[PDB]
Amino acid sequence: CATYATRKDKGWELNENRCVWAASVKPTSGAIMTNVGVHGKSGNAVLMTP
Amino acid sequence: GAGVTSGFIDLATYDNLDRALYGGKDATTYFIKEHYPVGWFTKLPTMATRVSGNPAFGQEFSVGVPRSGDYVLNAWLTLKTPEIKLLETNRLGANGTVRWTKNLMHNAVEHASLTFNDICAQQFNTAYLDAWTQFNMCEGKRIGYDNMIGNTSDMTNPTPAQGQDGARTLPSKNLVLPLPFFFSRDCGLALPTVVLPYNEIRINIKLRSLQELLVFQNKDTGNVIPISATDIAGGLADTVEAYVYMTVGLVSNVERCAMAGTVRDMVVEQMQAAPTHIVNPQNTNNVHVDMRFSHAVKALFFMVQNVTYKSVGSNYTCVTPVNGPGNTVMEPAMSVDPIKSASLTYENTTRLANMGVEYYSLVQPWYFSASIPVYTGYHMYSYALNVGSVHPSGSTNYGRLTNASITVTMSPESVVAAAGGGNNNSGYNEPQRFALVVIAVNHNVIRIMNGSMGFPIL
Amino acid sequence: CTTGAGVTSGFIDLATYDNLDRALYGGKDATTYFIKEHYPVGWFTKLPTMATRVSGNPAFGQEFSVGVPRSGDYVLNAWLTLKTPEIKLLETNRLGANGTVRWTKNLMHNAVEHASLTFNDICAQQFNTAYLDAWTQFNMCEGKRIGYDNMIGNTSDMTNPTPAQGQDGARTLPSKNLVLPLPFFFSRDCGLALPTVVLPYNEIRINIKLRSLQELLVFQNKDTGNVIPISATDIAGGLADTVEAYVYMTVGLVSNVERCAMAGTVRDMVVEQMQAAPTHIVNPQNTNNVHVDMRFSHAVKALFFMVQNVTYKSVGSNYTCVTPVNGPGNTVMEPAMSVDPIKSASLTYENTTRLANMGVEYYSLVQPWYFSASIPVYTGYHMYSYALNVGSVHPSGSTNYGRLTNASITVTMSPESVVAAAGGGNNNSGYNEPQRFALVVIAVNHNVIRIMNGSMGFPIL
Amino acid sequence: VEYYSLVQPWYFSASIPVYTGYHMYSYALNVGSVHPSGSTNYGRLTNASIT
Amino acid sequence: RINIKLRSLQELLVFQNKDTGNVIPISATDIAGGLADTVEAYVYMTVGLVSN
Amino acid sequence: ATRVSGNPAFGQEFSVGVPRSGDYVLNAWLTLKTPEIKLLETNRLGANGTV
Repeated sequence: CATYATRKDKGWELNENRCVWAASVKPTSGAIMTNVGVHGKSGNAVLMTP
Repeated sequence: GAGVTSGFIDLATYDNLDRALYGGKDATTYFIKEHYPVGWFTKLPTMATRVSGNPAFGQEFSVGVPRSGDYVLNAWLTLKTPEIKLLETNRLGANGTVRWTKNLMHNAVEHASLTFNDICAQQFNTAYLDAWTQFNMCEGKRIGYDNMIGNTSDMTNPTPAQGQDGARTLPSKNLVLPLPFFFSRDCGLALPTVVLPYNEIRINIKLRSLQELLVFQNKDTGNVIPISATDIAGGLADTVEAYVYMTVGLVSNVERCAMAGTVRDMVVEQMQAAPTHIVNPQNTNNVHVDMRFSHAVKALFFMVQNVTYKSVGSNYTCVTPVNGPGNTVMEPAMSVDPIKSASLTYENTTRLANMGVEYYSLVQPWYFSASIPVYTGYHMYSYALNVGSVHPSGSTNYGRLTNASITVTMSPESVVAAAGGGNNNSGYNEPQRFALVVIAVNHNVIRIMNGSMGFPIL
Repeated sequence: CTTGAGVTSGFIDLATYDNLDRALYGGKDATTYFIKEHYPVGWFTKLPTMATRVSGNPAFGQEFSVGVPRSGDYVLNAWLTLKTPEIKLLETNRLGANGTVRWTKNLMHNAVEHASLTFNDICAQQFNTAYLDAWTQFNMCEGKRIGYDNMIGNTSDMTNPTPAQGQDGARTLPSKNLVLPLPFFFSRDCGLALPTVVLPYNEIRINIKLRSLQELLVFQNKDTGNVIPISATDIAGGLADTVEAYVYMTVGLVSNVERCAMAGTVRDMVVEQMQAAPTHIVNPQNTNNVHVDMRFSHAVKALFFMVQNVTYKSVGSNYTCVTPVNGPGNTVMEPAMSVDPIKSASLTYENTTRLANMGVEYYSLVQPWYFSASIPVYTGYHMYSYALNVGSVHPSGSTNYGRLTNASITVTMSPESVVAAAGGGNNNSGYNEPQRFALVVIAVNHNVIRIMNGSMGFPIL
Repeated sequence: VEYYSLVQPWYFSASIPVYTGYHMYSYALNVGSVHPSGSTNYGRLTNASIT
Repeated sequence: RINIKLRSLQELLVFQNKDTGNVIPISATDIAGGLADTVEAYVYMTVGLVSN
Repeated sequence: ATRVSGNPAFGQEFSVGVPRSGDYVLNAWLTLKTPEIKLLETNRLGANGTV
């Protein structure tokens, strides 16, 4: 005979249905240096997600 | 000041009730419209093929349906009103005004019929037009309809003689009336002219005499007398200019040949009108009228019309309208529908008891129609859930039903207005006569095969 | 006219064609117009039926109960009819010559409060005047508005003030019957109908409590525009406590092919109920904002909140900040200053404001324009909607309040209401006497009703 | 108010107050009895209100 | 982005002659308080959150 | 809506960007408060003039 008023829940709905939605961030390309160079001469970069 | 993240608690709220209502792998979602292709076609207006006579007042002319069109789905009739000028040589002298009758259209046309070859298919008239327009009018188009058919508060305004203050004349402007037909009821119902190369279709339109189309009112005693040619300037032009237009649609060659040479069945609605019954409230208060209809009836409209003068039309009130201040027409104070109560009898079996007239006036239109009338009278009763729905609903067939009767009990206002004794501009200054009119709307079936059409049940 | 176009003019329009036209139209599986698919429907009939009264004789100011008749497979329409008494003022009234009597605005939707529909002995639905006003002002199908305003009173004849017999206006208020439809879950849509043939073990009953005629009649002062209660000796013929009122319901009969087939099976139906928050008194002189805590159970759909002027019990449906006053021509006119008392409103969940302090015009116009079938034509009638279509029977977006914790609504009042609360106005100004206001909040929620073994109950409760 | 004042003490108490005020609502058949009777706990029950 | 262009207040006020029925453009000195070029205005929109 | 450029004023064009972090945008409206008009007796039209 469980009802809405007598339940032991309330205040925990976020932790229960915490997977209903998520947050989207601004897209960002991954530009990381592969090698720092030899004696400060060479070096190059690679875009992971252009 | 809130932000998108301010929510998410609505989504967090999710219980057994929400599982039952929303959610699910097969559950549909909004914000996504499933698009499906439709047929390729086009439409354009054309005239109707004149094949019989010329339009004139009081005569009947028939116009053919043009061929060489894949589909015809519309029909309207346009007519230009003549010019009316008052003269001091009128029989009423100075105390006399002329004005167009209320609802100029839905008048000047009677017994409008559609015929295959010459076999009658369906037919309508003033009573059915008025009832349909007052019961199934979509709002927003009400002002447009009340403008295109007269009722512009310009034709119905009384105009005094030249010597009086009001010397204005009635303008001559063209008015258009749509023709309610089974092909015009729905887009999916149209005449397959390409499938019907043998049959030929005619529209028979009968005008009305110009004598009863104009109201000649005495502004003092409130009396109406028939008009004559000498009263107005120029004269009564018997001949009138009128045309019929229709929208014809064309289809693609890829599917016209595929659909050519098949068999089709259509469902249409027809109109039946019982003969008018003269009612005399002086003798008694109850009037019984037998109804004889054939097919599966869907709705009934019954009214009592004041038929004292033919000049005034569409007056379903016990008292005729009279003149008022500002060169206008107004309805007198004592003005109620003559019908007080009504009932039905299915062979000595009272289907509906002595219900009040307010029930038919308001409750039935409120529940089983798209509109409620704004005028007195216009009583209806429908066996179907929706009157305007082309798709069939619950209905009863009178072919297998025995004789049925309708009983009406009149009102004390009607019986006291039947006799004269009214004062000046009281409407009932003269004895009044009333006629009960009953019309029915039903269904039928149309079969198309072998380039010809006919009723399978006849 | 001279129409040289002809049928052949459309051949160019038919011939013109491109990739866009190929994507939109065309295709072997594409449906076509001018051909309507027909499908059979059930065989049935409908007819009105008298409802059986089981509680004495109806009278004004009392409660009367009427059962639902059997022998009908479904009931899907209910309305009430009532014949108003004839009212005629007398020169011996308390107000003397300077005094008029008129019927209150919205005579129907008044004198009917807390109307309830009960199964067996369990309260299943219940509505009142505020809900009736809000629903008929928000979900009104245009075209029937004139019929409604002619059938529920406000016919420009019952509401016109009538002076005493010895004055210029000796007209008596006519005694004409009036009808009020009853909005219920089965009456909302044809698809939802009560299976009376399937429920023989429950007594379906309707309880209607009328209102005393003392507060149904407005006794207005001619000059100063004041309202005092009406007494029996003031009007001719006294006050008839008894009155003839009837309830009519429409039944539907169906064939045996399915009326017995559907029996013996568990059926689940979705219905719409009402939850009304307790009324709170507001004094704009002391406070500028008022917070109301709302507690509801099921998935709410809409929230209607209005502030009502409750200075006089005789006048009803007065959501303006200034009471109406008599005007020239024996007619009632809204005073010059008449604006909705609410200046702004906001909604708060927990301590987070889901809705900011938006303007009153938002709820007044924008929300009805987008998520309703009509826009109110009177001041007040503020709405919020969680669903795309309020009037749609099919469920739309809605948030359950059972799992939601305490929620609050904050209303910031208007300076017009603040100054109208204090009196000092001259004659016929409406706010000549001090004004008191009350806040009412109404919510609409979904629910599930299950029919099983010849009885009905709420599986969730 | 007279309901709480008189009817409830008449049925679920051993005495009726002789002074104004003192309104009672008892969930149990006998207030004075030390043996437990019908009663509901407010710990599992979301906050209620008196009007 | 949404771009909105607002006209000047000159083409919004009708200054009609009482009798001859003539219309002339409005001026700053015609009305009290001047002609505030700036205006209080915002743009709102409704967003819809769906399931993950 | 997040303003990105322009100051709302009569006779000028301003641009407002659509806010992010949502999923679907299905509505849009604009609100603006009109000024107060106070005609003066020193107008060019004189007494015979209405604004």
